[PDB]
Amino acid sequence: ENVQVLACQSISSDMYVILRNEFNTFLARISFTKNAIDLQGEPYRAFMDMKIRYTIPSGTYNDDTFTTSIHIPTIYGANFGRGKITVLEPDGKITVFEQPTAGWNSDPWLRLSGNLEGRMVYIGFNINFVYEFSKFLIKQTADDGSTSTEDIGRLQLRRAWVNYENSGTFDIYVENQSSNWKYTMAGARLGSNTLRAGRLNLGTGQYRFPVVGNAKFNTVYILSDETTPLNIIGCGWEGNYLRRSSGI
Amino acid sequence: LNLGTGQYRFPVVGNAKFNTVYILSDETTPLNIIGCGWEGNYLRRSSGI
Amino acid sequence: IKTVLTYQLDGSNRDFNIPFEYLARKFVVVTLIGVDRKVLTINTDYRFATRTTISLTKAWGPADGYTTIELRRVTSTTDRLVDFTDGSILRAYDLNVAQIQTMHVAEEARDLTTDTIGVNNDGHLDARGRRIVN
Amino acid sequence: NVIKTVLTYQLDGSNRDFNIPFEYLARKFVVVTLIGVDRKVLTINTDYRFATRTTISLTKAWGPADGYTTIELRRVTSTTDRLVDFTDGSILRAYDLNVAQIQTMHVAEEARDLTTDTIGVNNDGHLDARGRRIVNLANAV
Amino acid sequence: KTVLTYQLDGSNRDFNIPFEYLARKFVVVTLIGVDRKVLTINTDYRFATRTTISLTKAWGPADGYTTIELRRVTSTTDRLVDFTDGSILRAYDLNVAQIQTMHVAEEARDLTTDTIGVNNDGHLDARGRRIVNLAN
Amino acid sequence: RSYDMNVETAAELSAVNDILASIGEPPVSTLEGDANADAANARRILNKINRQIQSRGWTFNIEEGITLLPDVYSNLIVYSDDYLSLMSTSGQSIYVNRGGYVYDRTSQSDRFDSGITVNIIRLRDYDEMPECFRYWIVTKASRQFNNRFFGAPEVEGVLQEEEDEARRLCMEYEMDYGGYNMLDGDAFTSGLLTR
Amino acid sequence: SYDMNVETAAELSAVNDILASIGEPPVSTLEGDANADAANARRILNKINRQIQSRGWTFNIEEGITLLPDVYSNLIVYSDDYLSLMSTSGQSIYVNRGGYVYDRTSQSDRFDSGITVNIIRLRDYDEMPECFRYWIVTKASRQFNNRFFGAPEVEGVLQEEEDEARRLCMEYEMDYGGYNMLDGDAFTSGLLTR
Amino acid sequence: SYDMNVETAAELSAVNDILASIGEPPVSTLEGDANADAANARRILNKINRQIQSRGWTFNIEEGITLLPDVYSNLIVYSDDYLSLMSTSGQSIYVNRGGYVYDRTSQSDRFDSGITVNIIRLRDYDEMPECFRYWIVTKASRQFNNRFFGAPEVEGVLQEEEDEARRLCMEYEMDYGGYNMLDGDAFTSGLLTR
Amino acid sequence: LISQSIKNLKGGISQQPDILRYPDQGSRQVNGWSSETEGLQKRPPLVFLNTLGDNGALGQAPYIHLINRDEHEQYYAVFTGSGIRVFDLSGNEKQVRY
Amino acid sequence: LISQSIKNLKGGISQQPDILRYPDQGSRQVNGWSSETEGLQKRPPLVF
Repeated sequence: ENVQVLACQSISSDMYVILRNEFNTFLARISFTKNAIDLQGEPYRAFMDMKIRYTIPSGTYNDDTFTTSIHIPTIYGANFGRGKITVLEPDGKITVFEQPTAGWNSDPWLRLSGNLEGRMVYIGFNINFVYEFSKFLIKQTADDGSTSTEDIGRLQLRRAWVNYENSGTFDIYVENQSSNWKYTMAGARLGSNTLRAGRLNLGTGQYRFPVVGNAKFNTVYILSDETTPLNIIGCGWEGNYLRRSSGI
Repeated sequence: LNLGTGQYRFPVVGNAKFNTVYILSDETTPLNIIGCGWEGNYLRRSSGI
Repeated sequence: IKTVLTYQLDGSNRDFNIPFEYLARKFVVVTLIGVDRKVLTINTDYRFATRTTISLTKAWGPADGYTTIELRRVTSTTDRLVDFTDGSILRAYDLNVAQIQTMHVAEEARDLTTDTIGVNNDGHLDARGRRIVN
Repeated sequence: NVIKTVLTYQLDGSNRDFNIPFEYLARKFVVVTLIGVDRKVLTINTDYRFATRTTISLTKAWGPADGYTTIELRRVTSTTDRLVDFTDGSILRAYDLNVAQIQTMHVAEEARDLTTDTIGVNNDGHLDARGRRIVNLANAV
Repeated sequence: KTVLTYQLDGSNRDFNIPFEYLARKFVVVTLIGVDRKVLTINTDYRFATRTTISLTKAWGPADGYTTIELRRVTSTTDRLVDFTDGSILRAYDLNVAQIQTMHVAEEARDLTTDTIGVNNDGHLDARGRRIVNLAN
Repeated sequence: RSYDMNVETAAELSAVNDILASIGEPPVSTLEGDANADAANARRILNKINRQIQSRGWTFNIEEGITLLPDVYSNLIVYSDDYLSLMSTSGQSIYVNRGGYVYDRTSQSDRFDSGITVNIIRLRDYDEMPECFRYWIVTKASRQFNNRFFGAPEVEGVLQEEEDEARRLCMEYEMDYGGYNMLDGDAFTSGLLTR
Repeated sequence: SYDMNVETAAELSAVNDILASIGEPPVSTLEGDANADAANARRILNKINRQIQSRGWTFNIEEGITLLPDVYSNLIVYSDDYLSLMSTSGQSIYVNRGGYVYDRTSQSDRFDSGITVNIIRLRDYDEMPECFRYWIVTKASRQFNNRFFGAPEVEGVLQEEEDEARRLCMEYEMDYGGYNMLDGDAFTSGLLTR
Repeated sequence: SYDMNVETAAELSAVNDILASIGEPPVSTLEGDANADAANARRILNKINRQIQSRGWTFNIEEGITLLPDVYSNLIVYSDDYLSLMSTSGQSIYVNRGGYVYDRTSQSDRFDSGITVNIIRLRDYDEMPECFRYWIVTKASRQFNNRFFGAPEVEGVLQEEEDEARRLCMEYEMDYGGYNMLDGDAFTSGLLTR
Repeated sequence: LISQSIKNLKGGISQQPDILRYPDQGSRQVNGWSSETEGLQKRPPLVFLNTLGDNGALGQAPYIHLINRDEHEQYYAVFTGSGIRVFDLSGNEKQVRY
Repeated sequence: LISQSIKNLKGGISQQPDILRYPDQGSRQVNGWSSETEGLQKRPPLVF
């Protein structure tokens, strides 16, 4: 929200970014590594901004409130203005903390539920991915490369599909003028060799979701703030098309 | 300000050759025109070529 | 806290508010106790004006012979709201609804005390009217 | 109210088939008892068989004669041992989640069974002692 | 066994709890007394081990507060598990998700035995009490 | 896996699955929540057709002699939307609804003292219906949800035949169930056969 | 013509079903948000509501009701809610001239003491038998499917539904009216007197 | 509705035949592995199993069986396994209101001592004559071929098979019931007494 | 009944009208990486290396240049506008004498 | 019944005969700015 970005400069396949907060400035790294776990011992690459791996200090746990609390300034060296912070344990456990209303600078502490004192928690903010889709008109390529869309008829749309591969926790929102429906693809299908209790739920497939209405007024966006990855290969749609005036 | 997006369908009736359409605005507000369509009965008797 | 609540019936009040977090809606039942238990149907007599109020159409009262509108929530053990099916994404909304529904059934199980014989001052068991039978 | 997991069907003579409506999760979780002067729980194959998925056929037919006025078929889902329990690497199958969720619902419906046990209201505005003796009970004042 | 009274004579801090609980906030401790009093946790009772609570001071029969009656009140709204989109599922997660409901049900089925209830013989035992307000 | 398991399912939920099987898409797990459109549309077309199949009077539906009763204070009897039909017991029904209250058209009175007796078609749910009809409420909803959304002509043309077979079976259900008699059970020619 | 400036939950489920007819998602309120399709649907529902009532039906035709002239004016308002005024016996004599009932035969717009007329009056969609409430929708489900989304294959199925709905509606009064050939009419009831 | 949470080898060969109907390879177990097609096939088999039993057939219709009310409740559970309750003679009076048998005529859900009803109850696919076991498959082999793999030419052959199967099924009880016109019925058996 | 499929989602935001956009293009794409092999993914996550002091430490508008001279001599140099603060890529300040 | 749509209005005045003009071109365009993203707009205003 408030991160002023100083000039990043890629070195190899790694991009070194400098940010402002505006409490403290930082140097961070983005590396496009397909298959790596960005930090050591992390269960899966967790697409969380500002990942840090923190071994909890001993003094934090208090028996009376049964919580272990870690100060944000201690973990990163800086206080942060806004955002949701996910603390991922070595096991899959994820605890997400929404910003205190004032900010994370008013009250820094992250009150983890159990007694964790020697655990290593990978803590970071959540990256928000948003991809609106262009309206689903009938786009027909001409003999030449340029594509022209038929807007001279009513296309009433009935279904749509998103083909994905190895992705998770994404939400596709279809909004007509007054409707706002949300459809969530949450992972591997039940019974797949992929869905297992302790492993990440990452699945490949086609999710067919219903988009209903005039194409011109329907909007679909895919939004994911989760720690897991995302892939979108293709997108289809079907629907009744009826242009009365048989053109050309 | 009343600024809107849409398609305004208006009736132009008659032989295409003799109909003229002009858009004129002297108002303080902006204007955008993206595309323009038309429909109409077409009947060429002499099936050409 | 609390699934089963009863109101008082006077002739002109028709709107009564529902405290519990009902899942569905078929789950709230509204029975006019009065002298004789009488169950109200979903739209002919009572109607859910807001998520949180049940507004009677007839505005019953003691003049009809009925007092003490009893509107209790009975979660359905058989009509499950989530049925997992092979080949369907395990959405988290499903697991949470399953857990919520079973915990609602148990929460209403905790209210049978309001239901039973009852203990008066002292240990005296009590039966207010309610002749014991069988 | 009403109680949907305890059903007591009258016993007359040779009716040796009674039906189990409640959805029971396993054949050992239904207990058939021949209530009368002395409750007698019946064993799974010596006495009662399960003719169909939803019918129990007693082997002998017991009537009002041997004592045994009524038969109660009720559900006892074991709260202790979970029928399916997940483990770390298990493939999650729509059967496992379903059997798990179905068992907890069954345990809470056993709270209506608890209403059946204590003295509680029946269909009429009558506290029901459901065919059992009020033991102890003090005196009159 | 959600309820069991621990009548102890002196300032005895240790009272073992046999009802396995999900969290500290579920076990509520009251002293049976002329007046029942809900002892708060941090200030009055502390969990020495999960199994054993340990009270500070412990009151007494000499005090008005008498015996101590600890019990399980497992909350029915504050769900311990919130399944979210992965967020790897955890085996510990599903099993606890079902254990909370089993606990609520099991401790709710003891809110009946405190009344008439049923003996092994199959008979509804009033505990030598007098049934008032009955009709013939 | 144990053979010894009798477990049930939502007859309402399994009906919405059968609708979404018909148009061609995977089974939707839970109907809850107004987000999924397909569930809401498939559930509404189920409900909107449930009130038609029932409205056509069938022998079980038509309660006879049901006495509606007036409010003591205002003496007006409410006509709900659950009363699919309200008609007089004998002939020339005199009841109509004016402003949501039963009105006697002949006497022009919205005020009834002491009650009216009528044949009400009550609206009841998919789960109180005979299986014969529970099939047909779905497979008629399986046509209009195929009509209004998945407009492929070849599978509506297949499904039409099915809705018709279902009507035939549903009809057969009451001609047995009502058990109607020409010459021994009616109003007119039962009286003529008296010796 | 009475116009639509009020809303009803039972009427709202009808406009949802007319928007189902194209393949459009349901509206949630008929507020006035720029949903051209919903507006058009409300128009076609009302515009067809005034046919189904116009075709006379037994509960619709109030019979023998008296319209009263305003005393000082001496004329009766013949409003647009009165779909068919008619007359009770034969050769109906009342016609609308201006907005007031006029005796076609006696050339007078002035009446003292009223008229016994058989009037079919507009009733709300909600105030309608369920049999017709379906058919007013599924007839509006045709013309709304013909005027904006003109696909032929989703219409040709719908026309076969409108007709079934009409059959069911017609069946509804032939029970409800209870019309008797030889025991209940005006002519051949009188012939059967012994 | 009873739902499918158990398996049977004789039932497994039916789902193989419904997957043959598209052109899909046979499954080996109905474990729950993500085979959408097999799951859908199990759904259509069960969903059509509850028609073929619903149409009454002679062995299906238990005749004159007594349903016993639970003694304390005084009502009888009318479960979803009872496809058609009916009644033994005429004008069946029992209807399902809530989940319990209700006497439509006497407005009572309370019964003492039971009822003689003619009930068609659900029986497993396996508990079915072989003539029907074919036809439950080859009717499911149509709707599964219409809902997921909508090819018209492999359906139009299948519809000609469903009908043959029905003929063979119908032939099965007209032997099995052994129904007699003039010597076995209720009316014209009594007329032939000398 | 017509259907179309956008084979890939490679194009990004396009502000051209919707009737003119090519099939791949879309209205908004935030925090996404359109690779050729898998069409759209979430950007790779930032990994924290070090904090480089307060907000004003580097100044309102620094000119920052990366000196990639060698594998071991990769340094960043920021010009505060009041001075030079050089940082190793691990975030370690390297003293700049003037 | 035939219909055609001029996708964009990018071309300006053309004095060629109407039977020869391309679809985009038009007879008069005064005080207008034919941008690619939004086809025709009013010129930006003069500021004194």
